[PDB]
Amino acid sequence: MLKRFPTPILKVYWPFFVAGAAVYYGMSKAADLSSNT
Amino acid sequence: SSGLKLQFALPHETLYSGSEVTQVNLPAKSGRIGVLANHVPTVEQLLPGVVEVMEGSNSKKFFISGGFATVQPDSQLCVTAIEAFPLESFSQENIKNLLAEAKKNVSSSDAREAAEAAIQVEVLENLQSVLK
Amino acid sequence: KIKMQLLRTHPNNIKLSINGIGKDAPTFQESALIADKLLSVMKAGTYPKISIFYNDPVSSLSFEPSEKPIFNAKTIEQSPSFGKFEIDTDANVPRDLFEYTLANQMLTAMA
Amino acid sequence: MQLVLAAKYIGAGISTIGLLGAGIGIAIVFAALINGVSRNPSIKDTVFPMAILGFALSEATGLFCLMVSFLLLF
Amino acid sequence: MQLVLAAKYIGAGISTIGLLGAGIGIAIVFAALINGVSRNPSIKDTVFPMAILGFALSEATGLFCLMVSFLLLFG
Amino acid sequence: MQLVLAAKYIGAGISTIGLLGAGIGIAIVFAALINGVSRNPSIKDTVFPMAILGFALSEATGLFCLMVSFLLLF
Amino acid sequence: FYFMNQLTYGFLLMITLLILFSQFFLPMILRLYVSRLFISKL
Amino acid sequence: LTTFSLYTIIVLLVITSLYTLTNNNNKIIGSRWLISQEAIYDTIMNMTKGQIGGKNWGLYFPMIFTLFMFIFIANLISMIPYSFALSAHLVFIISLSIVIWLGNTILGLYKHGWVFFSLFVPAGTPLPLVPLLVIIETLSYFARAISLGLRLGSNILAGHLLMVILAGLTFNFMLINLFTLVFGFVPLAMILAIMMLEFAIGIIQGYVWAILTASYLKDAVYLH
Amino acid sequence: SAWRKAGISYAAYLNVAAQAIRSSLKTELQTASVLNRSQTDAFYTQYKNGTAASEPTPI
Amino acid sequence: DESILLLTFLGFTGLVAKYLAPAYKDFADARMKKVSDVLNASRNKHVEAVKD
Amino acid sequence: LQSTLDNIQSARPFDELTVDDLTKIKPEIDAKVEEMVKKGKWDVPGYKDRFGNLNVM
Repeated sequence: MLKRFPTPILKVYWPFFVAGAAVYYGMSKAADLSSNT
Repeated sequence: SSGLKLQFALPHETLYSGSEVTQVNLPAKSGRIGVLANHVPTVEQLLPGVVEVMEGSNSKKFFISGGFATVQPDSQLCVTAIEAFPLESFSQENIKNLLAEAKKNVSSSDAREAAEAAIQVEVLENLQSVLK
Repeated sequence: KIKMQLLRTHPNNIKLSINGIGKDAPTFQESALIADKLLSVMKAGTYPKISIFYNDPVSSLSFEPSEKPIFNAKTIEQSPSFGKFEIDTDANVPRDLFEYTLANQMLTAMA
Repeated sequence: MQLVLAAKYIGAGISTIGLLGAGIGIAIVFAALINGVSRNPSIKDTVFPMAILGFALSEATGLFCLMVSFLLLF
Repeated sequence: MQLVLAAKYIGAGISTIGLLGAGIGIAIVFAALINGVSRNPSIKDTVFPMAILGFALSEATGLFCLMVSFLLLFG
Repeated sequence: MQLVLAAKYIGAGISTIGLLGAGIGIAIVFAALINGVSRNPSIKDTVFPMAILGFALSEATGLFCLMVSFLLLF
Repeated sequence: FYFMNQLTYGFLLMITLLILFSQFFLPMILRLYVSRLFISKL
Repeated sequence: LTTFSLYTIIVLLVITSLYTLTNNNNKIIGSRWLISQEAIYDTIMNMTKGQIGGKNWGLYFPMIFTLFMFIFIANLISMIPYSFALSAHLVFIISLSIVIWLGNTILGLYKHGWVFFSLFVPAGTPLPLVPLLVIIETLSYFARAISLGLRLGSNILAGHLLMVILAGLTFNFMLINLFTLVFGFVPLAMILAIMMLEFAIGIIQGYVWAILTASYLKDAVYLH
Repeated sequence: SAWRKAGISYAAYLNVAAQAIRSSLKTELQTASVLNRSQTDAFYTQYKNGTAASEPTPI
Repeated sequence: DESILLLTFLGFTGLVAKYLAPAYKDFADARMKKVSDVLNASRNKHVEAVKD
Repeated sequence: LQSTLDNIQSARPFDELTVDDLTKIKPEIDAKVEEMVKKGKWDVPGYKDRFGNLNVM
């Protein structure tokens, strides 16, 4: 099919996944605070 | 490269030939232009004025009787003109004014003489800036 | 001497003859004055193609007749490499650079 | 109450002419693009996206203003 | 409801001069066009399609103006 | 309903001054036209048709603007 | 209402596309580059 | 179930449909369906090489690809009329931009620590305006964040809604008296030109996204 | 001022500039070389198509 | 209502099949022939380098 | 070398060779590709001269 190469995605691209988790938790606060509209 | 290759040329003796240089200052039709290390390729006709050449050393000041400044695209500036000039020795007001009034008198003659007379009037009044 | 050559074989072609040259190494005043006389009475600006024939000393015991073309000012805007150089439209720089090219090329031809 | 929808409609009216900055702006870029290629024909690929890139910078800013009309329209 | 369509009509009135950048815009593109063929004679076949590129999606912005002035007039 | 025709009339008033830009634009066109033909006498009536072309469908915007003013009278 | 829905499925597709393109779809073309250059250089 | 999540499924299926069925059995010659992604690879390669200019520049070359292609594909799907808005949810796109900006900040602060705030003094100034250039850089520091998403989807919220309402205009053009059938072609060509511009507001807006975040990655990884 | 229109060509313009700088020379250092630069003795005779002649004029 | 937009899309795809697809055909064909030409020429060249 | 010439004449499928066969004939291919991704030098040097960049810009 397609030859899998172990390309560095965790030891390179951690902080954008970290920011995605942080925006998910801030969105949890937002959609628990601003869904009573 | 850093710096600039200067090639100053006169019909009797070329003064600079491939010298490395920092700044030149020279009078063009669009005004007084200074050229530094890299530059836009540009052909500037040279009205008779003053050219100042600054290097790692100081800046030598020349009066110049006009010509062409030409920036070869590898940032090599050539100046192709006629007359050199010392610090201040080659010009004296006794030869300037006493001939200059006669030249203004020739400026009222017939057309071919009067045009060259007016040109020399303009050149002597440019030399007034060298009188400074 | 080249006048007495070419007048013997083509007296119809010759229209101007400069005399009184070879007494010294020529300076810019003589060549520039002839450059003015070419564009005051001969009207070389209308001419598309101009060539200068000079004598080229390759070494001391060798020589060469040589052609050296003079590009007119109309050609310079038609140059494929022309627009690289920033030139003005408001300063007539080809219309003066052509005359300066004629001046120094005839000076190199004479000297 | 009979005025607030009419006021939102005149608010859509006043919020319209901000695409004027679009109407000038992209103009000079193409103007510069013609002066980009007039004095140097063999560099045009160098500027053929790089002009139009700025196009999408200016156009979208013009396309800011009228959608602020549209959510003021609704 | 006696006032809303009147205010829509004046809103279409003030949404009309946003095509001001139409009347300048495309025009000054042609300005450089007349420049570009002047100082470069053999570039016309080059420039005018790209220039008409810089015509079309430069004037359609102005079209946006009057379609606002067409809709707030009607819809 | 006695108000709405007056609002149509003042709307036709404010929907009129868009010819500002067309009058500036065709003037800039003729400005570059004279400035391009003075630096090029040899090529005059090759460009002048394209000049009057850009003139015509640049002034078509102001034509649209005042006919919008006419229908906003209506 | 559906900020969680769009956001969560979008982020899942973001992680999918990052790891997916990186492990598969870029170096499958880089192999074409290196193969063409290794034939041409020999 | 969500039709937007189904749209993400369509995105991943077309992404499978750009390389896998494209590749005629792993051939050197690089067939016509492969020249597409070849040219896309090179126009992102020659972009971000000269953009960030790092000695280690290709390390962030993957993400700039996958931040491009998602925006490049999701603005070629809703172009089909009978669809729903993909990229016009400003909440999702601006959320993505906030994730990108915060990841940039975390990356630069882990690389530089305290001196990452050396970006706020870009060039030499006299004394009495040294902090002012700081302030409206800090005021521009999150304006860097917010606008980038708030551009593109608001383009798309201005995009397809445009092709909504003018369609209704041509729906309110052709139900009055039969004389609306004569010379009623120029609104159709006008909406045709709207779709012509809509391909631009897809493609070139995606490339705008890519080039601005390329500059943002260069500023975040290297201090000036 | 309109020497390009009324008077000399541009090479001749700078030549008149050269004679002006050489005329406003310092009389101490106005050497024989510079006076050699201003020694115009060339003569020109505009021949015609029938190999006719004018008188030799000192340019 | 929305069938007008799909009608514009049908006219656009008619213009695409008229105009763009032969140009992209010529573009892909030129790139294909160029790649095949250089790729075959390098092989024939080092064939002659063996023959040297 | 005569055998190499004879093998060269009948075994050039130059418009239809699979890159998997090139990986099979050279593990240097996959070695350089994998090291190139691990270092991250996505630029292929010496490529643009004989093979065009072919992009829009």
